[PDB]
Amino acid sequence: ALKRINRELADLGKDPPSSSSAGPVGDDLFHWQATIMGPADSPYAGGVFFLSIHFPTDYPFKPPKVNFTTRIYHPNINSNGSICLDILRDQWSPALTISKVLLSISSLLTDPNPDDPLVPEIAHVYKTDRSRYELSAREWTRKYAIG
Amino acid sequence: TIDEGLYSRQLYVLGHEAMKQMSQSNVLIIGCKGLGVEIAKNVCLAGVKSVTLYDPQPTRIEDLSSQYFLTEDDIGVPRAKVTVSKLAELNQYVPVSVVDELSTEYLKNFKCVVVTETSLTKQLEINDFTHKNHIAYIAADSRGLFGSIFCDFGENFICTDTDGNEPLTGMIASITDDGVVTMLEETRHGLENGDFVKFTEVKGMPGLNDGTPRKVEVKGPYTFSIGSVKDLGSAGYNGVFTQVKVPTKISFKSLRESLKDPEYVYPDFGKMMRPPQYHIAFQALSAFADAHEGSLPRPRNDIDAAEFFEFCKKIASTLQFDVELDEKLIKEISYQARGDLVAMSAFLGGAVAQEVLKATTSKFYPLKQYFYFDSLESLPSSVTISEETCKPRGCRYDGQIAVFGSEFQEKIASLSTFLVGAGAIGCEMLKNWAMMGVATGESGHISVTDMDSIEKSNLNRQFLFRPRDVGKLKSECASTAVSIMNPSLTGKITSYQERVGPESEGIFGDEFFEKLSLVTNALDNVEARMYVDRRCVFFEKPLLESGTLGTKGNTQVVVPHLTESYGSSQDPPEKSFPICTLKNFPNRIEHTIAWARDLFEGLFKQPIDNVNMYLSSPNFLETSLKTSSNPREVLENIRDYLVTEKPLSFEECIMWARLQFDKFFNNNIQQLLFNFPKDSVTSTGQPFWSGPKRAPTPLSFDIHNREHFDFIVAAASLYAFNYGLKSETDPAIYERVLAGYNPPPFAPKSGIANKDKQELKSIADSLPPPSSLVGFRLTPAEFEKDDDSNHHIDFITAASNLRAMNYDITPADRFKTKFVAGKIVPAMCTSTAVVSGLVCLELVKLVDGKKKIEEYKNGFFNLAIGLFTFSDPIASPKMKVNGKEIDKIWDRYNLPDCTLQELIDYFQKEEGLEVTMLSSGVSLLYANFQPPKKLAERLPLKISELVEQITKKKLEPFRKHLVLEICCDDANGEDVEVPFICIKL
Ligand SMILES: Nc1ncnc2c1ncn2[C@@H]1O[C@H](COP(=O)(O)OP(=O)(O)OP(=O)(O)O)[C@@H](O)[C@H]1O
Ligand SMILES: [Mg+2]
Ligand SMILES: [Mg+2]
Repeated sequence: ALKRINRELADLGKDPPSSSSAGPVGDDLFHWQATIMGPADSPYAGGVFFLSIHFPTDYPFKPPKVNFTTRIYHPNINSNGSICLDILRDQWSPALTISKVLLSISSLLTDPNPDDPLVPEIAHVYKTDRSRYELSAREWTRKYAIG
Repeated sequence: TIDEGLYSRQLYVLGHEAMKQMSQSNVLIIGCKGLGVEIAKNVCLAGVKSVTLYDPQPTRIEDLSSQYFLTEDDIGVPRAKVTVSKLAELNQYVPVSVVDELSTEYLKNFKCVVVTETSLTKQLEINDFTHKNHIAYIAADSRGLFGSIFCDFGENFICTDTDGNEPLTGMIASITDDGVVTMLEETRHGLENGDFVKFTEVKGMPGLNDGTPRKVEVKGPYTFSIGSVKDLGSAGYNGVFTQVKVPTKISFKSLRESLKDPEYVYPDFGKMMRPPQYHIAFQALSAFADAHEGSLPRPRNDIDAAEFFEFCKKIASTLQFDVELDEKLIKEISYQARGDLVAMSAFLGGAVAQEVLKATTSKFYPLKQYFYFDSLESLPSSVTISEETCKPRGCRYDGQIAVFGSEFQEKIASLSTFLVGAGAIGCEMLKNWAMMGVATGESGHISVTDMDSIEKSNLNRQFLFRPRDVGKLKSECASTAVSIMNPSLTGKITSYQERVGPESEGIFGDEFFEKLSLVTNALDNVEARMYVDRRCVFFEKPLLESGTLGTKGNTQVVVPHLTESYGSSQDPPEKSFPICTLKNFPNRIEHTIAWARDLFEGLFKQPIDNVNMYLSSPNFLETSLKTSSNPREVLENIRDYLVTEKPLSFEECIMWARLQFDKFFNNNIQQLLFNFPKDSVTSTGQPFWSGPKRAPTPLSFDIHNREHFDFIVAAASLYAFNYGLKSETDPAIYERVLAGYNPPPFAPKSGIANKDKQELKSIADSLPPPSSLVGFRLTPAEFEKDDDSNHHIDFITAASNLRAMNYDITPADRFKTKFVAGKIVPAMCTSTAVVSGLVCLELVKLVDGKKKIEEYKNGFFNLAIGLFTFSDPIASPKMKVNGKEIDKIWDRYNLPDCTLQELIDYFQKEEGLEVTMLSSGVSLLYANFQPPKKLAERLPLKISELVEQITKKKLEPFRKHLVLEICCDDANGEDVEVPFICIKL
């Protein structure tokens, strides 16, 4: 629990994630505010996305609650920030670190998964009109993910 | 006609058909001592047709050792006559009678016959009749720390269900022409060899949909074989299989035939040579009683022990038993012949009542046939047990003194226990403590806490409560009832109405917890169990945990500095479905039930909360515009529930219900099909709506349909409740109002500055000012499953069934919907009795202060299959710190309220460890990677002041200690775990 969380925090401090920066909110060890940089080879380039992580009391036996804060135009992310990630609902096991979760979310941002979407309209736009999806993603990542 | 308001929890264990067959059966009980009264109580709570008692023996004082329906004013009255009046109140659907004389032919009037405290000749006479006439015969006996059960249901007993598990069902991926059936990806069927399954909704092989059972040949965890399906087809795609359970025939033997060649059931595998000893010993007890005018051997008497052993030798010679008699164990049985313990009585009564239910309902696998049990590890060793100490003293504890002695009675009488919870297990534990005489001395005390109130469904398994007590607090009623049972507990019991948690530390603090002797948990949730476990670990108090689930049960004992704590073991977590499965692509009824619950909350609870908060908080809009995830949603909810769609009559509520039907069952499905048509393909070329995704279809509102009408009624009623209007149920008004409805046109939409902020402001200004509406509040709908007049479960069932009709899922009835939505845990009275008996058998070990870890037994049992097992507790892990042996769980550092720098230097010098992290609760007090300025600002502060500053909350006046978690590294840099720190304020 607390000891594992502090070990993860020290690992983050010792080895910088470069593309990510997670840390406790204030001085609470069960509430973290992480930052993800938009991948270069993605419509979200040049953007900063903030995520809120709530560690459960039974951590690591239960998955942390990761929710987006910045608005994002993605097929697998809805307006409330919920993420359709398998490792956070029922595939969670006490062997995954927060750096792994952030890397998985970055990979998800690199390429969406429209075959099993969470926002059907965005997935339909992505599958049918790719250029319009790109334009909308750039517009959103500039209106909300910058400044 | 089954009263589901009372048998709600029991029907989830037995079922409707089982209880229907159970409510037509008569049970006769011979013997009304502690075991007999326990069996009768459990049977009356179960719900059999009637119970008849037969016990003309006059009451004696020692009979009060386990009979809780007898008082000291009843000495000299037949036990049945004074027990029937108190038994007739447990259940109003089960009449209780008494027969003065018993004839053999009279036995034809009953379905089951239970025999206790009867000689072997009379048992043979009764069984020689009840065998040939197909009458179930159960015989039970309890001698001190030993017990025996015998079951004989006839030579042609038919058992429909042999394990109590739900039929195995699953979804299929493909079926080959050779019968090889494969499950979906990463799905296990769970079938075994020799099972029969039926296939439904199978595409490509319609012949498999007839329902004829077929053999199952398991080939792996994911695939099995069904045989030859060549004639029906070549390959089958998808489908759902369901296991078929066939009845089994069990043939029992009579008592006379089974005396010579018994068939034992072993409750433990560490001692499998004992049941043969007990078989001889109990018959020797019967012979000794017959040869001494029904007088059992005197407690701890050597002459009677020798005579009993001679009888045992004679019996072993007569029956051609080629087993060497163990003199020590047999003489132990002789010594405790006159014992009467409430724990053994409760355990055996629960088991025997379950056997009675098996006999009546023809369900579950029964004992076949002899079951001999002993708990001899509970015999005290730190006190003197002899003939002088165990002689009767003419008090109600004679049955227990005859086993434990007077010194152990004095040890029990000065206990100071703490019972958390007052549920079924709590009531049983209180009864056992009252009978045992716990906390009846000068220094004894009992404390019981529970914050819940008595409901109707709790009366089925919590026998200390009555229908007149519905709505009252559990702790007060339980304390009053147990004070009535044992008048010596008047003033020795304190009842609280506090929830045990972080907020109750002002009452259950150091002063309260330093006077206890042990803590017993009777909770039903894991969070409270973990909290109480942490408190007991910190204060070093013994803990007794016990849990039940239907017919399964377990008991665990936690001993300071000896065994591991409750939290050291992890249980399987609850399964939560993915959000994308619930939102768009459900394939099971549970997904639709979860979606219906979410819809209920989002329609009748959250918008009402937003409207109430807007009318109460003067600055709600500004906070919401920059705090809430979707401020536009909040503004739209406020506008719709205040001005746009505020009903003025129930007709407008009906119109709103129809509109919501269109919104959630006709338009969203159209939009989803517009996004992903039925003929769409994935990126890999496979069809989209294949496998776990089912193609939906919009519903057209038909008033004549039952589900549509039920949804309309429930939604309109809930909306009227939100607005406090007068709801109606006559179909005439619904049919008249909904006739003249014009559905607004809807076509799916493809999509294609601060203007939006301006529009949000536009909505903002249109809202009425808070001053215009003062005292106006909308009533939210708080979910309540147990009440059937609030239209909560009705709405959830209607919505779930409608969404199932959207996705062609098989709808479920209101019973299963209430089971799933309400998270109802199945519960039984027999399981509660068994767990209480086991816990009270461990309590006497705790009182005696046994030191070895092999003398304690964690227990597990499953009454559906007659399985009992006992295993030693796991020892607490050890560790090496600074070349010393440290207990991981039961050790701590005791330090004064020194400054942070002093604490770090102390750990550097004494333990030779460098502190790298120090936290208290959920706050990080000190870390090695923090910037130097912050540390230099925090170093010279005391621990209490540091905690107050970081947590921004002053320490309470009753706080007397701080528990700190510290992570420190060795000199070489290797991380080494250390026990927590206890700062004394
Ligand atoms: N944290 C807690 N502190 C104190 N008492 C608790 C706590 N959690 C649960 N309890 C009590 O534990 C008892 C559990 O008993 P039980 O589960 O049989 O009853 P119930 O939950 O009211 O009934 P049911 O689950 O059958 O609807 C209840 O009295 C409940 O009030
Ligand atoms: Mg309750
Ligand atoms: Mg409960």
